[PDB]
Amino acid sequence: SMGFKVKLEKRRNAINTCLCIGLDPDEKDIENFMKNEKENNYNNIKKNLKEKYINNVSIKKDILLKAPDNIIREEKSEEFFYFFNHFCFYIINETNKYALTFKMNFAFYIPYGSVGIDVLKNVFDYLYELNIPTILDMKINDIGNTVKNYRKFIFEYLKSDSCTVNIYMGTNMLKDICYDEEKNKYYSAFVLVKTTNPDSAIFQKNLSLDNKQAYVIMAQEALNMSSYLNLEQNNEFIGFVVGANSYDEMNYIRTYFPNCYILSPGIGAQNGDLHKTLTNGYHKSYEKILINIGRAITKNPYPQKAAQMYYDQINAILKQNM
Amino acid sequence: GLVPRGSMGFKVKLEKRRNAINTCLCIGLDPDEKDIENFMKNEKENNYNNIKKNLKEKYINNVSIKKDILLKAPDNIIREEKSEEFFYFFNHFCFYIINETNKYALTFKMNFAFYIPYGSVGIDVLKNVFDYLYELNIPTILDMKINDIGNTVKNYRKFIFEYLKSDSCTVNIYMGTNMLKDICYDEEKNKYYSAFVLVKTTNPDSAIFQKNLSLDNKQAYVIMAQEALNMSSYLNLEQNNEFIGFVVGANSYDEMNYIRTYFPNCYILSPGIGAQNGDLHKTLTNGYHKSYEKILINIGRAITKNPYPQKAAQMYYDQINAILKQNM
Ligand SMILES: Nc1cc(=O)[nH]c(=O)n1[C@@H]1O[C@H](COP(=O)(O)O)[C@@H](O)[C@H]1O
Ligand SMILES: Nc1cc(=O)[nH]c(=O)n1[C@@H]1O[C@H](COP(=O)(O)O)[C@@H](O)[C@H]1O
Repeated sequence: SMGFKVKLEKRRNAINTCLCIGLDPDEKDIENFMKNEKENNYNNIKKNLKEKYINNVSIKKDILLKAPDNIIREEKSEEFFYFFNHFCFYIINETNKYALTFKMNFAFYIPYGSVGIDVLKNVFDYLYELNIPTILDMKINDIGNTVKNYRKFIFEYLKSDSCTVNIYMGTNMLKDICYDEEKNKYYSAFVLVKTTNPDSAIFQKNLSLDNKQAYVIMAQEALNMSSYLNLEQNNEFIGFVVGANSYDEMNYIRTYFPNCYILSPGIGAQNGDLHKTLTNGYHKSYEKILINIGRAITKNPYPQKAAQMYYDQINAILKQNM
Repeated sequence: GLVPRGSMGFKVKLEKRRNAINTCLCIGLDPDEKDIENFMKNEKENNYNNIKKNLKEKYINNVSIKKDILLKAPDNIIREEKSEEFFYFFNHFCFYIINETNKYALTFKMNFAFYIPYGSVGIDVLKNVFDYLYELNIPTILDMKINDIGNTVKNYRKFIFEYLKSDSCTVNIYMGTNMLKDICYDEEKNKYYSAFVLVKTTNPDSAIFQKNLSLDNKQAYVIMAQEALNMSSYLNLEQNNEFIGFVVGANSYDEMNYIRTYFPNCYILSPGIGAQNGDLHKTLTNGYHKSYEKILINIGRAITKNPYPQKAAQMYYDQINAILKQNM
């Protein structure tokens, strides 16, 4: 067990990027994949079937290994499962060489009931086999007794490396998310600090304590809690979600918490500025500034090339900042 | 003037149930791994008397997922459906609690966290639990404290309100109030839904942001409550028989009083009685409304971890009702 701090550093050394690929497939993405595959003689599924680690996923592997034409006539109930899982495998196979991390937003995997949670588990199994660091974006929050269920789901069942957390209820929830006292285990989390929605100022900026805006108070309390838990000693961390349209806050956070880990969504579909974001959030250890791109890759019909462009542009910008 | 189950807004469903059973008890259904294991053990030791009682209830035939398994004889499951054993006993535990306690419940609140830690299997259970409650016509809340950007949260709306057919859910609006437009309203179908936003919570350090943060001498919890109601008005929820309400912990007596004083007709959901030792008399006094569906008192573990959940629920029902009577 490396610990997520170490997993990130080592993969950064191998692939020299901070691109975080977001995998948030929606119903139209899955439908479109099925339709295109049905028309292009299942070219991408056939490619997926040749990859080594498809043989290691834990749920309904023998369904996933069946030929598509046979799924449709013999395992029709499993059609949606099969195409949803294969869409995810396809995106991962096409793009993983460019990704420091993958982030999966739980919301996209739940709305069909159990079936998408089987897909989600298989996606985490597949990434684990590929040794790619993972983030589950679920924005979890509850009282201690309740949130230990999320710890189990995220860190034991999915074996995620990290997750996102909303600490507005308080910053003691992290004791039951990032630490398992009975097992002496430690896990990493990114807490929400400044988000990308257009009205994010209403609580994050307009509330304050002793003339520091709420987002700074929350960031500091999160770090206070990380220190309490001794995460960084155990190769784990609490970091910050700072939107990639929030340049002032990104600048402020990187200046006043010089060595914090930042996860930054909002470039591509939400129109954030890549150059400004990466420059204001820059750190020499650039795994500390994860640039998440979801729909601009997954809704691109040429996702390998989409991911490659972001990888190449991030690397150009990192070079300028170095 | 009569309408079938499912064909009225939550506001009206709550009022109608409150006039039927005359309480504000909300029963929390948060089964943990120990609960499921202990139910399985006890049923195995007693020839499955509670499971056999669940199996005679009419509406068990109306749930969506794996009925072929749920309706099997329990010894059949153990000896020839080994891989379905956990699903079966988990689902039957939930059915058992609902069967034993529903006559006392104004609502049931299911916390999503308890249904996810085993992967997909608990989501099948959760879907059957919501289908069963829908058939019984008992008001539901999915406690999930959802929050995300608009495009992402529509997925939670679909899960909660289409897939589970929940009446309501809990929401954390720290990201912003805009997300309520994509939770409490579906612009494609023109459907409206109800939610309780987090206002003041029961965790011991809840003051760290909810009270410490402020805008011009109003504390965060007050500003969040007001913005949630501003959004409810904008969306016209109450005109469509839905609402945005507030989660205010049972142990937060001063904040409960403030909220009921400054928002006299708001809907409050109050967890923290029983396992978390909140003061029921103070909570109900401070949150009282003559339409007491506007002050839901959630009790989970103190009922579901009792070996006699029907009697534990009756006792809380009677205790609540005695306090309500003092207030009336
Ligand atoms: N967690 C987030 C906090 C945030 O402020 N903005 C945001 O978009 N997210 C999530 O990041 C991803 C943005 O993806 P995309 O806009 O690149 O598709 C989605 O999973 C969002 O729900
Ligand atoms: N949503 C909540 C907000 C809160 O402040 N406290 C709280 O306990 N809850 C939930 O209510 C229930 C409390 O149940 P119990 O303490 O009665 O078992 C659990 O589902 C908690 O996660």
